[PDB]
Order: sequence, then structure tokens, then C-alpha cells
Amino acid sequence: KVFGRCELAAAMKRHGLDNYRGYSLGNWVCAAKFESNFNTQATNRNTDGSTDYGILQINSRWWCNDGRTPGSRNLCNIPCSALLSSDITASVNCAKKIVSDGNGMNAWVAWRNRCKGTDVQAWIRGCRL
Ligand SMILES: */C(S)=N\c1ccc(-c2c3ccc(=O)cc-3oc3cc(O)ccc23)c(C(=O)O)c1
Repeated sequence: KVFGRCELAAAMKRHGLDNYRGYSLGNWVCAAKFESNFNTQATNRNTDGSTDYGILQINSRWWCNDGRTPGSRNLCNIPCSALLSSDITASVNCAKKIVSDGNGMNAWVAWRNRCKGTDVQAWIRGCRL
């Protein structure tokens, strides 16, 4: 599913990311924009041989199992395919574990490089929430 911006903002709010770990909703929306362009089905093979899955590009070496990443820990206890669903629940639940891991949203390089410190509230502006 490719979400529009305000549609994803409302889904992420409904799923409890607004202010999760202190990160306002616009941070999550901005991160999803730059990780996946709001496409739940996005997959990308990483240089380390792992693959990133879903709207927040969650990684098969640490977080989900894809059966093809040597060393996998599957700390979210889910198949990586679950992160591609039109239902964002599994992505949200695993993202909540990731952002709790110690470095906050810096676990997403794209958030650090493109969202952190910017006017992230712009990503929610205008939306009925
Ligand atoms: C896309 S645009 N927006 C969108 C579409 C569908 C859902 C969503 C649900 C929304 C509210 C609920 O109470 C329950 C939902 O269950 C869903 C189940 C599946 O399989 C897929 C989508 C569901 C959302 C959303 O989760 O907020 C958003």
C-alpha cells in the first residue's frame, strides 16, 4: 500500500507513535517518507547482505527473520514479510522496540540525516488527526 502523507500520519497516530519515546508524530512520518516513500512494500538489499523491509525499512539482521541473512537475531520475533503488509501494526510494533534500543530514532540513518532537527511538524500540518 502507498499511503498519502496525512493518511499515514493518522494511521501512525492511531497506532500510538505520536510522542512514543518522546518523538512527535512528524518525526515518524518524515522517517517513513525518506525510508520508503510511504510504500509498505518497499524492500532494499543492504551492503552488509541484510535487507530492509516496509514503511520504516526495518532490517533482517537484527529485527525480523527473512531466512537469508546469516546472523539473524529476529529481535521483533516476526517474519520480515509481516513488515510489508497494508496493515502497519507489525512495522509499528517493531519500530517501538527499535526506538527503545538506546539511540532513539538515530537507529534510522535517514531520520538522522534528513529529519532530525528539521521542522518535522510540517509533515503533519493540515492533516485531520
Ligand atoms: C490507508 S490510506 N489507511 C489505513 C487503512 C486501513 C487501516 C487499518 C485499520 C484502521 C482502523 C482500525 O480500527 C483497524 C484497522 O485494521 C486494519 C487491518 C488491516 O489488515 C489493514 C489495515 C487496517 C489503517 C490503520 O491501521 O490505521 C490505515
